[PDB]
Amino acid sequence: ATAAEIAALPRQKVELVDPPFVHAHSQVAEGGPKVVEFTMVIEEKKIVIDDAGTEVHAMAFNGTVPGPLMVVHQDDYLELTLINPETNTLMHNIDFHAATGALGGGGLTEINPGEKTILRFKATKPGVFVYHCAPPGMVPWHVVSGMNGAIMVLPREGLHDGKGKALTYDKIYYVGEQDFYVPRDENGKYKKYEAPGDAYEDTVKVMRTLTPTHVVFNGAVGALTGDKAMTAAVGEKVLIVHSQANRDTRPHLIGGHGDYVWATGKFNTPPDVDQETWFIPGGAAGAAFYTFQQPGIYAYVNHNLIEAFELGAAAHFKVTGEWNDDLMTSVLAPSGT
Amino acid sequence: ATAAEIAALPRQKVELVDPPFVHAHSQVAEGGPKVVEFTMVIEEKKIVIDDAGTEVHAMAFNGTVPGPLMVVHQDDYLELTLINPETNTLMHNIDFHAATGALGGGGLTEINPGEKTILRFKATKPGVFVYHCAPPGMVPWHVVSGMNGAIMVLPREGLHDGKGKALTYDKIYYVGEQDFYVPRDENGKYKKYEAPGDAYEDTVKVMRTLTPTHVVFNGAVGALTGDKAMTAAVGEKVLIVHSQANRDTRPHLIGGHGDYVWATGKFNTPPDVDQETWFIPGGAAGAAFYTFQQPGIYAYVNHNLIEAFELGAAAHFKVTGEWNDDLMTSVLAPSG
Amino acid sequence: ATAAEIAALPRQKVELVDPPFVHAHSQVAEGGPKVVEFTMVIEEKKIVIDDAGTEVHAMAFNGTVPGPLMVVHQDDYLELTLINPETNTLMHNIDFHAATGALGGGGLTEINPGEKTILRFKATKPGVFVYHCAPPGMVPWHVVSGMNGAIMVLPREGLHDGKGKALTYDKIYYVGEQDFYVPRDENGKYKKYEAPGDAYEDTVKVMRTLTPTHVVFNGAVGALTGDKAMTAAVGEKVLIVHSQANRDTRPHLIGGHGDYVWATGKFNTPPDVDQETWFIPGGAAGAAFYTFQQPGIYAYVNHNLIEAFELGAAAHFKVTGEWNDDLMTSVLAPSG
Ligand SMILES: [Cu+2]
Ligand SMILES: [Cu+2]
Ligand SMILES: [Cu+2]
Ligand SMILES: [Cu+]
Ligand SMILES: [Cu+]
Ligand SMILES: [Cu+]
Repeated sequence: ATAAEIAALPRQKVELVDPPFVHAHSQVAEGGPKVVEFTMVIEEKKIVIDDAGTEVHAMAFNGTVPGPLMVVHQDDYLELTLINPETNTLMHNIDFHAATGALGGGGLTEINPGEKTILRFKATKPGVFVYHCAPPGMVPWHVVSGMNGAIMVLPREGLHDGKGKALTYDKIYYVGEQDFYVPRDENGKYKKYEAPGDAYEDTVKVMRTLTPTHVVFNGAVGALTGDKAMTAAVGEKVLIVHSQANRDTRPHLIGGHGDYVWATGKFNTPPDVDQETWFIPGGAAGAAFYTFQQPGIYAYVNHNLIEAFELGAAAHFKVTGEWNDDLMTSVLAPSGT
Repeated sequence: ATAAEIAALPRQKVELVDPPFVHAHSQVAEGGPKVVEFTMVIEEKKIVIDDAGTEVHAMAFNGTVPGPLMVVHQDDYLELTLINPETNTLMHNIDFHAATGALGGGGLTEINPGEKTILRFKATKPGVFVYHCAPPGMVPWHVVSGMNGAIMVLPREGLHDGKGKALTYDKIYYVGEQDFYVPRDENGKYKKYEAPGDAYEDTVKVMRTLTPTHVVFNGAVGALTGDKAMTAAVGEKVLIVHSQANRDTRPHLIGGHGDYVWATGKFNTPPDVDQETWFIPGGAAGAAFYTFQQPGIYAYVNHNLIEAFELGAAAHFKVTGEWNDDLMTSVLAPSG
Repeated sequence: ATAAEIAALPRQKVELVDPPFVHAHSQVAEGGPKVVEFTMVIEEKKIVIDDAGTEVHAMAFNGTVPGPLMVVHQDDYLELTLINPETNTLMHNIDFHAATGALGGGGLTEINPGEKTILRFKATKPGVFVYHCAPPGMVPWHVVSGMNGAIMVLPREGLHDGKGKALTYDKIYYVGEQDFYVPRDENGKYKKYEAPGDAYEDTVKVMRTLTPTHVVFNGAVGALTGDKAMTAAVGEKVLIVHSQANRDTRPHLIGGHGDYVWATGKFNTPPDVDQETWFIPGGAAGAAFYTFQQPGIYAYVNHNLIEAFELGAAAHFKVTGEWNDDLMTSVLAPSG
């Protein structure tokens, strides 16, 4: 398309919402291609990542870890206004794995504090894709400080399975998984720092171990639990988009399955089916579709169970509905031998 | 099925067999859905896992690491009687990744020492699936103490390739791969403990490094090598089911291939073919089908070769038959 | 085929070239099966792997890390003459993941310094496959000393997508990714040694931590950058073969994609499409096909960004051509 043709396209301004929720969208595209407009302000902020009060100097798109999910359709243009407020200290940019050229957009979006930029790219391929900051020479430090998220490029005809049949979810959640590398003192307690810069050298040492101290969903140990637990009902069809910008993960819905899993995150690659645990390589997003069949509490985890249960990578679902004894029943409840 | 239909289904008791062997089953299901009944007793016991006398306080379904492979067909029910003898000291349960609801069954099967429980679930999806103990708040500790196994839910018409042509194996082995995290004193010598709980804090410290001290098949370094190598013959079709309940693995048959590999372990997902090394993510089982073409010793490994050859993740196959010079020949033997 | 039949087949001698380049070949097979002949001399040499002068005692097929890519077609015979010069200190051999029998050839190719051998195997399965040295009892040591490479067995009709469409590349590059485990002194300075055997014990200690000190393409940090950046033009179709003989990797073309990715490396397993980041388990090779659409610098990385940008797993492409503003444009350049 020519500059003139793109200029003639409808514009739609979208208000982003904080993960794990996703902004209003239509699964099947409404009309022809549009220029979908998003704005995000970058916040360098202290966040607490566990119940002990452990701190990270986060670098957060839209003030959240992960950054919010942007949703467009194939062949729409994504037009992002990215703002680096003067209160920040570092240059930042954005790389969209969905985009083609200039390192994903990073080469064209390097903004110092007090600056902004607008990047437009054509979303040519359907799927879920990571985005993240990547300042040359400082790439993993920004990413493992939380400066990453994902986008979803839906097919114009909405989701389908591997074999032509339409798949329509009732609700969607975005689980961003984050590996953090928090320095420890001599007694093994996590260190605190006044400025982000003070943490750099110590953090790089931990990064080099390739062993995170924390692996978390939505920015903190237990972030998606309690009154923040995800919710569903028996019969409800849920799409769970999961991203990991730096490190492998192996999602698993404990008590459920991934009925259809685009493990590679790409909708033109047919989904795996009936999955127990799927695999998303670092630097990628994946998506799983499931119809809940049983009520009760589920844990959604990275199924390295040390990562899940020691390091923080566990969320909960609360599911309403009627128990199905055909699917599972306690024939004899725990009782003396 | 309605209540009366479920109640009317045949019930069949099956006797289990320790890994890497697999209990009696038919690949093609005989008659309709059945309630297939298994019993396992949980054993807590010290096991030695290497040639230096290194001990783990194992928590073992049916007394083995891994727990035994249970085999059913799609739309059968699996009905497990799980027993926790009063001689044990810990509460245990069971989560079947094949099952739906109550965390996989764990919510319904919490048994203290001196208790038993009976869980039934409908095996709705075909594949190999992990099962493991998962007491709330102590999940990885039970799992990396060896309290995990797998099941196979065969399609009612047996296995097929991507074109629906039948794949029938002559034999099946189950390789359960276990990451262990054994504490060491400050001289690097592995520590011993009187009771499993005494090792808890020290073991969690090792677990948090995400670096196993041992990675083993069938519960110990060399358990499936030497006089305990698995066997086959040239022309024989073998299914190798492989599980890892906590940590990634990358199986490889050295000298062979995975002709068909259900890498995700799920039979409705078409198998990969002609595989050199497949990948099974932590918390899953996979299955590879191979027809042996050459006699001799094979090694079967996790192809992180440090894990295979330094940490213990190496098995052997001893294969009989006639060498095939078309496939491979020594044109010039090693010579000066 | 019979020995007589094989003896009657055309021979072709191939001259290998250093990675990331690949020797001249045809994508669509030239006539019936051939015996394709390769020769490689093994060189034990010091390599410098970072800008701090860090040394590894490499064990290098054809003098390079990785060893060179050998290209044959399905049902050709690959016939390798492998030479271990008297200037070396260790026994070496070769295992082809593409081959069947004798551990992939290692059982038939054990050569001491001053010896040579000739191995012929039938390339029965199409795809990219790792090869590596594997001396019994010293396997990971040789592999993580850089003694590994890959081969490509092309379908006789060349590459295709999952649905019968031909895929013809204009350029091919072979990226061999290497995990190294370099000992450090009390001050964290990397240690140097004056013989390969001298480094063994210290190196094994590091290997057992499962944490590489370096993760590199083509034997060193920055190797495939600057004078060695890979090149292309807008419109050009490029195949990138990637191997890792010991450890997982997750390749990613920064600024591009994997349009078709044989993630398992096996051409009879349909390629994944539109890939952002793909996954190759340790002990395997994979291949990605991409048509460049934008000019400029791309980074090709292992997308654990710590491994890419702290440990060394980053390469570049320099691509010529016209910028496409439809695909991407700066609507407002960085500004107040
Ligand atoms: Cu990236
Ligand atoms: Cu589990
Ligand atoms: Cu190998
Ligand atoms: Cu940033
Ligand atoms: Cu247990
Ligand atoms: Cu060697």
